[PDB]
Amino acid sequence: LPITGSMDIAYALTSTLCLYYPTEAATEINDNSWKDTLSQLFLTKGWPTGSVYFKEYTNIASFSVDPQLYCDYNVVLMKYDATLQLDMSELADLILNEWLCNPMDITLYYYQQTDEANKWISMGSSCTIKVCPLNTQTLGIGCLTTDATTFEEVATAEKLVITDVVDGVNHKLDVTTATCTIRNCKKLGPRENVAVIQVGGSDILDITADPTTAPQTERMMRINWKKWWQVFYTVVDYVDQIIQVMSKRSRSLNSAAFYYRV
Amino acid sequence: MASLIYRQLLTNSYTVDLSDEIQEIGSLLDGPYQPTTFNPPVDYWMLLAPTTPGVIVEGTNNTDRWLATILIEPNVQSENRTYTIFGIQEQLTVSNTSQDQWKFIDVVKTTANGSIGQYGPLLSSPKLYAVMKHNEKLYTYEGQTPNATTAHYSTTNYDSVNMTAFCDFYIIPRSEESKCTEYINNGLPPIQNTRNVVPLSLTARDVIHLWKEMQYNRDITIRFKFANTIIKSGGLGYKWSEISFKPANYQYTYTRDGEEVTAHTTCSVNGMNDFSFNGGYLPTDFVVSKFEVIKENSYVYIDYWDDSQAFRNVVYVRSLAANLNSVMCTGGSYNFSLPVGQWPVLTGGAVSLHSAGVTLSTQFTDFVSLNSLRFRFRLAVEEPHFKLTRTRLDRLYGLPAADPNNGKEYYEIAGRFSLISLVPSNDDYQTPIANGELREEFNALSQEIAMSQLIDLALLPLDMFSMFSGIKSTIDAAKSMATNVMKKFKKSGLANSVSTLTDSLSDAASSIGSSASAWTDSSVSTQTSTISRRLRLKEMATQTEGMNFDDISAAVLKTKIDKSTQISPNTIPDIVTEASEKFIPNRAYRVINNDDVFEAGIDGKFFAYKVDTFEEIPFDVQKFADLVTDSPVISAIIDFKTLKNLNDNYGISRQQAFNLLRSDPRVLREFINQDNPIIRNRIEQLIMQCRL
Amino acid sequence: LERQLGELREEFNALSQEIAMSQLIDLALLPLDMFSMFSGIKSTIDAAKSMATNVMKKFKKSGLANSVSTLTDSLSDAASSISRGSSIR
Amino acid sequence: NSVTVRQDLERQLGELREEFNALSQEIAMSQLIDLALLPLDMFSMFSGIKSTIDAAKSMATNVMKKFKKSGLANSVSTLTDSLSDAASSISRGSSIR
Amino acid sequence: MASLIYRQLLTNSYTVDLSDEIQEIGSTKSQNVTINPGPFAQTGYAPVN
Amino acid sequence: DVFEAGIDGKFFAYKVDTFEEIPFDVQKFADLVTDSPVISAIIDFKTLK
Repeated sequence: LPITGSMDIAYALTSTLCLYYPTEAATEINDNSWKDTLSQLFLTKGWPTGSVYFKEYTNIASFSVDPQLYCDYNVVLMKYDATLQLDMSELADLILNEWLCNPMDITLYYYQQTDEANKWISMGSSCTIKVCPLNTQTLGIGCLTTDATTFEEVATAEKLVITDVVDGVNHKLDVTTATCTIRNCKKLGPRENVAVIQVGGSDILDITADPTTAPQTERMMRINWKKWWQVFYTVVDYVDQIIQVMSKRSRSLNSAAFYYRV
Repeated sequence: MASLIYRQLLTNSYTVDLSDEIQEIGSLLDGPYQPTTFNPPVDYWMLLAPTTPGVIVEGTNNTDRWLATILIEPNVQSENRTYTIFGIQEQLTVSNTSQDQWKFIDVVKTTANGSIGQYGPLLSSPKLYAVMKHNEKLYTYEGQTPNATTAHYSTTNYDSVNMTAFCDFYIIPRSEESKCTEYINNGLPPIQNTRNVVPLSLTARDVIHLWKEMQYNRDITIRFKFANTIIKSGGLGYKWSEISFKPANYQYTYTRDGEEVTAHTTCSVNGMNDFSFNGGYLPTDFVVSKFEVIKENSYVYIDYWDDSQAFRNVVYVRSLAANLNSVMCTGGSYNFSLPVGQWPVLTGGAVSLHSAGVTLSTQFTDFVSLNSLRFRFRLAVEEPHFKLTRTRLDRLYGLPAADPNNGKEYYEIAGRFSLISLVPSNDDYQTPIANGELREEFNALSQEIAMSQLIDLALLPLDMFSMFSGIKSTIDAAKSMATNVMKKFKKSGLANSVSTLTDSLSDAASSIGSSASAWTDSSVSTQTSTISRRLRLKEMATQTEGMNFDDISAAVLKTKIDKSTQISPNTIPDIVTEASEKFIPNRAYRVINNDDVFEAGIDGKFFAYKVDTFEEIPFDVQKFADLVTDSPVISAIIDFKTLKNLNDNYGISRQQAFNLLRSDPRVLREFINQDNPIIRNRIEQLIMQCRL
Repeated sequence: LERQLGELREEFNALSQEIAMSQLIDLALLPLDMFSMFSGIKSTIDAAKSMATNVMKKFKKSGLANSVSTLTDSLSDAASSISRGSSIR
Repeated sequence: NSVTVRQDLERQLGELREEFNALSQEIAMSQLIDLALLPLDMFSMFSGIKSTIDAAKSMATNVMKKFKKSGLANSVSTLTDSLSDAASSISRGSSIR
Repeated sequence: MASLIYRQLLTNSYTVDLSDEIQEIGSTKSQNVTINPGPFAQTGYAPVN
Repeated sequence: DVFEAGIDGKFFAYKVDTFEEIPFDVQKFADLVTDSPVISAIIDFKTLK
């Protein structure tokens, strides 16, 4: 129900932090107690021991598979790629926003979209998603309704794709679901659990499927590097600002993800 | 207002006869079958589909005349052809002077080994024959189309003959001779209208056909093919005749998560086209009679059955839907082999089948009947052309009959089908896994209805759609639900009274009142009873205000429908028609004229009085006659006696009596909620009288 | 087809005098429908087809119909044109 | 006989909504009330669009089928149902208000 | 008065089913469509050895 | 005694000669509206006043 307060009156941490990290960082660090020293640092900042976790993913291609997010505060570090701007952006969207959705099945149904905030998610080892349009008597356009090869392509054996096609028209899809999963998902709103930091060059990042709006939100940030330790130290001795740019969760509940506190 | 429904039940009678017309055109063939030897059963036509060149049927008394029928390809000179006729190979000299149609010769041997004569020459395109051997006479057809009458012969034992058909047949009742003949002189009726579409044995012992709602959403891959018919033609094979589409049956086997499915499915197309490679009238030159190629204006039908814990419930069907997918039918190329020269190639062939709905049907097994499903599909052309090599046609699209199986052992369609089915259970469990009184029912259930709610319902006019949405059953029947109800209503006795009054009024334009109307058609009792019985049409004629009796009638009827459920989905019309007439025969009508009120009832009670005091005043017939002719009429839901009682027992307003005369419902329900035994008395007396 | 029309014309031109007027009014009181305008007809023959709809096939092309459509079209025109000035006198 | 070119995809609901909302500008009032008094009819519904053609025949029937499916029919039927149940001497339980 | 268009779109609604059956039964009993050859006969190369 | 109500949640009640309000019961309203010929209100009580 609606609320009430007053402006004439003024006002006179123990949660859990998530620091994911990529590999090449680790293989360049050359230490195993690095975690422990960093932890001692945070402890000097007062955040108690064990309140911090560390996770290592092999590469962006894999790590994009069903990302887990198990702190009420999540910060993801992302490398740069000279050609993988698009998939970096797909991950950026998947982790930056909250997706409420349903599991599909292309082999038995015709699907569609209804709103500018509805897209199709394709996650797995490798997917080649092909779409073929339909009319109001169920005959395709420029693709034949029995051939996979005539269909149009949007992704081939990619790890992840967030595709968008014209709403309001039924389609046929091509993929071997023996290789990955497909979710028809609506963007419920902004997700505040995650701050993404690009370690390197130019912020390609675009977090919405419109050319008219390309917002540089306060969560998609950028820093350059030659030695990872300085990066981690920027991460830590700025952690108050990083935590102030983000906020706690906002959503009631997703489909039962793991959440970890101590 | 509440009775406007009746006017609706009377308006669209015309629409009725359309559907019957639709039913009339909806109104089939019994067959075909695998040919057998038998006895023509009493009073049945044997209709015969001839394609194989030559003899068809033998008929012998074994002592008396022996008759046979032979079909003959065109373009055949005088040649002594050999045929096993009557069971013996005989040579007979036959030509075919016809070069535009096919010949039919009736082979008559007055004895077993006597002389043989050719009779009944028939020059036919439709390729059809028919026989009857009944009523002490032999009816076999003569005269070319369309004058394909039947001639009559007579010889003993009209009741024990064997018929030996070397062509497939159909059984027909006598009563449809007009169809029979019109079948013969107009052509094959559509193969889809047939009962035993696929070639099969002659078994005919199969079936011909509270609550709970169960869903069945399952996944099928139908496997189907096409079945060919190659009938060559005359000469030395220098002309083929036809290559067309015959109904096809075929089984297969697959999985549904372990529980494995064995299924039988059948294909049949409808509406193909007949091209031609019209060669020369010359004897020896390649020509076609008809090429069979389907166009996207035609259709295809697949008929499906198996057994399943799910599928065998499909008789009482609430809803049926399909969301199947479209599949390519790639054509094979027909090899020709002409007696000489290079052979032509009928190459190509490409189409696609697409989903356009589904209903229920009744396939036939070699031994049994099947609760089968009918998936109807539309077509789409596909790029790879048909080509007709060494010959004069290119750039064709569609499906040829060359090799629709194309070596493909079958075609498949993988999709989903959704069934909402009903099942009878006496409670909320014990669910099955397969498959007069009503008068007293209404009369009993009546005794508990409410009064205020009754009139409340009568204030919302009942109309066509808002009548029967309170009841739902098999979607097959409800397609004709208001249809059949009106079908009977147009034969209601009340409608007949409407017709009498109508034609009478018409005849008026060329008694009691001051001028002969149609309405002024101890004695005063009789004249009044006449007027009162006759008046009941004015309400149906929308000449009322407030409510009328028949409004309450429609109300109680709808209630009787909703509360009980023992009735049949097929029994509504009877009930509504009966209730329209029989209910409330003791009705009263009142009419007002400037402080002069008159009330006449069917039974013979008549009253007249003033506004304020309601004093008993004698009745003048001439006043009633000048009055009730034109001005609106008022349904005396309240009579004069309960009105006088209401007067003596309670103070009444000017508003009160004034509106009560016109009987607004408002003041009525008002008295009711005030809990007065008198208006409740009157209303309940109205209602409890409603017995069938 | 025109010929039966002319015969009926001659017939109607002489049955305008042998009609009654009082009963005429008292008839005009009651409302007519498809059911009482052509289903009480003393022509009792089969093939009595959709006399209503066959009537409709000719009625849907008579001048009154196109005129009614023109009237509705006018009323529509009235509701759109303000960006063009009142063009109807 | 020709390879059949395809249909034309009917204009989507959304821009349709926007454009009809747009046409609300040039609406006159006096004419609107005058028209609203007049009763139209089935014949007077469709006989003003490309005034007369068989093209898209039975359009009336199409509108009818799509119209019985909308919520309005559910609402009227449910109202009829509630009234009927009342006539059935409703069990006036604990939750009805 | 104008709202008649809405009320009656319920009123006559039953009619739809006819067309469906029409769209069904019409698709059932289609007559065989026929070709009629033109003023031209097709007798190309003759039977040739 | 004229009783107006809407879907917006506004309701009023007044005398037809001079248009000021008297106290309003929901029960009076409903028990009247159930049957009475409802005249749909273009010029609402706001615009009427």
